[PDB]
Amino acid sequence: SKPFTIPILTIGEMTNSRFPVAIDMLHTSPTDNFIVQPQNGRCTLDGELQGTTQLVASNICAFRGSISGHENNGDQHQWHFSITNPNGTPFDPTEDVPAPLGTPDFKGQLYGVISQRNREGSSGNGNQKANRSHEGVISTVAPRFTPKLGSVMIGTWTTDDIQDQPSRFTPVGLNDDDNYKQWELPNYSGALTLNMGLAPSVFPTYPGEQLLFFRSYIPMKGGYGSPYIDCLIPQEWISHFYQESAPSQTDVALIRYVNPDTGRVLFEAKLHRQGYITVAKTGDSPINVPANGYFRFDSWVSQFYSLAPM
Amino acid sequence: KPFTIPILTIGEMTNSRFPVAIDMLHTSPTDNFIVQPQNGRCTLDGELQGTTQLVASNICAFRGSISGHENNGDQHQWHFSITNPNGTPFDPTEDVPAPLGTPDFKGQLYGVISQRNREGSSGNGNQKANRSHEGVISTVAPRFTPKLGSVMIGTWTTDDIQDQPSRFTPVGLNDDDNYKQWELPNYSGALTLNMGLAPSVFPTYPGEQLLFFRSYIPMKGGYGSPYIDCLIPQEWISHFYQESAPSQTDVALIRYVNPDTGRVLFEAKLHRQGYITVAKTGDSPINVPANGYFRFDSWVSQFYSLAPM
Ligand SMILES: CC(=O)N[C@H]1[C@@H](O[C@H]2[C@@H](O)[C@@H](CO)O[C@H](O)[C@@H]2O[C@@H]2O[C@@H](C)[C@@H](O)[C@@H](O)[C@@H]2O)O[C@H](CO)[C@H](O)[C@@H]1O
Ligand SMILES: [Cl-]
Ligand SMILES: [Cl-]
Ligand SMILES: [Cl-]
Repeated sequence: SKPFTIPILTIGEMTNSRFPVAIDMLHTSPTDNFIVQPQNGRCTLDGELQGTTQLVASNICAFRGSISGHENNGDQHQWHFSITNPNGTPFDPTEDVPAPLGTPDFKGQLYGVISQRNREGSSGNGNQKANRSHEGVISTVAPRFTPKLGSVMIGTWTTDDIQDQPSRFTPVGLNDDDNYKQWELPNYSGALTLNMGLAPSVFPTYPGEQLLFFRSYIPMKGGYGSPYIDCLIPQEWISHFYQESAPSQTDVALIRYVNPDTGRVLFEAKLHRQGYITVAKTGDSPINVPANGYFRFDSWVSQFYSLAPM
Repeated sequence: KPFTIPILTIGEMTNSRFPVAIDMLHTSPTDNFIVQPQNGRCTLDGELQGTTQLVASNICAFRGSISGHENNGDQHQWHFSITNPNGTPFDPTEDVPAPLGTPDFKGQLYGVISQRNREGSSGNGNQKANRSHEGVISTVAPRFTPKLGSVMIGTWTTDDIQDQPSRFTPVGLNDDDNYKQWELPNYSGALTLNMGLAPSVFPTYPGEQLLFFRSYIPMKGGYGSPYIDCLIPQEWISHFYQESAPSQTDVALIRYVNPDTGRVLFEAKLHRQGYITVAKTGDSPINVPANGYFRFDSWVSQFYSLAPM
C-alpha cells in the first residue's frame, strides 16, 4: 500500500556501497563468467539489508577493535587486529552474517590507516591519552584474515610503533592491484572453511540484458593500474529503502533515467526486488548521461518485460 | 509536503563535519564561541548552505592535482590545486566560501594524498602509475587558500609526490594543540575576508543551549581526544534536501523517543535554519538509549517553552 520511491540524487551526489567514495559513473559489462555476489551494498527494495551491509558509508571497509601483539608466526611487521562490531560490542559469530558489518567483500590488499588512542590506566583523562596512526595493509586473502572469527591481520611497513590499544582502520584504497578480484569473496573464517549467511549472487536472466553497476575508481598505494569497484545500488538508496520499507508489488520495478530539465528519457532499466539493476545493453561500456540525471520509478512490471535497447 | 525526520539511530548516522559515525549527543553553553560551521548546513526545507555537499565521504576531502612545491624552499610542502569534488574546475567568482567539503575549522587535517598519473603519449588506464602517502593540510597555513583554488599539503616524503592528478582522503588530525572547531579558516588566506558564509547560530530562548551530534576524531600523534560537533547529521541533510518539504513555522518540535517503550527521553526545538536547541544549562552529556531517535511532533513558535532536559 505504501508507494515505492527512488531518491532523486544525481550520480555525483551518491556513494559507492562497496567502498566509501563517491560514485564516478554508471557502467555495464557482460558478467556471466563471474559469480556476482557482493556482500556490501546489498538491500532489497522493501528495505532488508543483506550480507555484511550496514548503513554508514564511512564504515564500509572499516574495522574497529584493538591490537593484540603479533600473530602466531608472522613478521614483526604483522599485527593481530581483534575486531568488534562497528558499534563496539563483541561480534557474535553465531548469527548467520558472513562477518562483522562493513568487512571488505573482495579478494585484495586493503590499504588504509590504522589509528590508535590509548585506553590509559593508573591516572585518568581523555586529554593526556596518547595517539598514533600509521599506514597499513589488510590482506583479505591472508591465512589470518578471519573476520568472522573476530580478527584480521594488518601489516605495516618499517613501522614498529603499534601498541596493544584500541584501534580503528580507515580505508583509503588498495595497496596494489596484482590480484584484486572484486567478484571473488574472501574466506571470512580462513582457509578451508564455509562462508554462511551470504547475500545471494545476482545475474541477468532475460535475453539481451546485462547488470548495470555504479562504479568508482579507487586509490592505490603504489604500482600501475586503474582499479575500480562496482556496487549494485548506491549507499543512499540503501538508506532510503531501509527507512521506507515499501512493499515490492512485483519482482521488477521499471525505472527511467531522466534529464529533469528536458524530461527526455536517456534509457530504461529493471530494478529487481533483490536490489540490483539490469539494462538491455551488450558489451563493456560506460553509460554516458547528463550530470543532472537520475532514475525515476515508472511502474511495476514482470521479469519478462522487454526493455528498449540502449 | 509533510515534514519528516529519518528514523536512524545515532550510530547509524554520520557527522556532517567529518566523515565518521556520530558517537554521542552533547549540549554545552556556547556564549564564548561564534558557532558558524560551513559543513553540515541545510535548512529544513532543503537548502544547502556554506560549503555543504551531499556525499559524506567528500567532507574534508580534496580532489585536484599537485603543481610542484609551494612558493618557499620546503621540500616537504606541495602546491595542491583543487577542483570541484566532481572533477569540474572550481569557480572562485561564485558566492560560496570555498570548494564544497573544504574543512571549516582551524587545525591540522591529517590524511592520505593519492595520485594516479594522467595518460601520456602511449597510454592505458593500465599504464598509469600510482602512489599514496600520508600528508597534513594545515588550515591556518598562509598558503591555505582554497577559495583561490589551492591548499598546501605537507608530507613526510620529500621525493615521491608527482605533478599528477591527486585526491586527499581525510583520516583525522595531526595533533590537537591548536585545533579550534568553532574558528573558521581564512579560505582566501590572510589578505581577504571570508565570503558566502552560512549564518552563525546561537540559542536565544531563556535557558536553551545548542544540541550537537558529536564524534571523536583520530590523530596521527600527540596527546588528546579531539571531537567535532555538527548541527545535524549528514543523513538528515540528504533527507531534507530531497524532500524539500515547506517549513510551516520557524520551529519543529521534536521528541527523542525510545522505540522499545515509547517513552520520551526529552524534547527539543529543531530550528528552520537546521540546528537544535534544548532546555538545559551547562556542559553536559545526554544519556539516551542507543536505539533512540528524534520524532517530529508538530510545528511550534520560537516562543515555545521546552520541558527541561
Ligand atoms: C612502502 C614503501 O616504502 N614504498 C616506496 C617504494 O614503493 C615502490 C615499491 O613498492 C615497489 C615494490 O616493487 O613497487 C613500486 O615501485 C613502488 O613505488 C610506487 O609505485 C610506482 C609505480 C611509482 O608510482 C612510485 O612513485 C610509487 O611510490 O619505493 C618508492 C620509490 O621508488 C617510494 O619510496 C615508496 O614510498
Ligand atoms: Cl597470515
Ligand atoms: Cl587521467
Ligand atoms: Cl613516506
